[PDB]
Amino acid sequence: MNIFEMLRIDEGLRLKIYKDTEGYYTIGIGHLLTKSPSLNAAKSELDKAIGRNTNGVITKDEAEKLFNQDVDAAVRGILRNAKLKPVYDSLDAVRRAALINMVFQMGENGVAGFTNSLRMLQQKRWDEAAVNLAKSRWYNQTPNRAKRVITTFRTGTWDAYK
Ligand SMILES: [Cl-]
Ligand SMILES: [Cl-]
Repeated sequence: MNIFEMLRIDEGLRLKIYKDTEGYYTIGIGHLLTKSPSLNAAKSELDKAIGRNTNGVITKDEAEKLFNQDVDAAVRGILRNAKLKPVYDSLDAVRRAALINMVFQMGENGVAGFTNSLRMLQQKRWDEAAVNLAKSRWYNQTPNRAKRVITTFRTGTWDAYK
């Protein structure tokens, strides 16, 4: 198991524009297109992202390409972030995957806001961190996925994904 397989399990793969859990236009492996309600604003972003007229449909390869960019950007955003970098540096390899997963789902700003949990993670207070991470809109809105990520932080193994 690695970050790619992990996020592939959490996000799924869809080759046609769809609506995410929040109701936003997305495609592929969790690639957010726009927060705008317009399907046309979505098709426009989609074509700009792929470099071809897609008519809202892409191939597996195209989807994986987007996914490769998104993970890369997630990591790089963590490394450039003053609040995130120190947490990431402190973690072991599995727990690092858990943080990258939160960032991919919610963006750097979103994660950087989990001040208290971040502090607990850095201090390696696993059980306490898991408890605080659960008191969030995140956990309430997508409980199955949140539980998987939280378990990864608590244990430091890939159990929840096996
Ligand atoms: Cl893009
Ligand atoms: Cl869920």
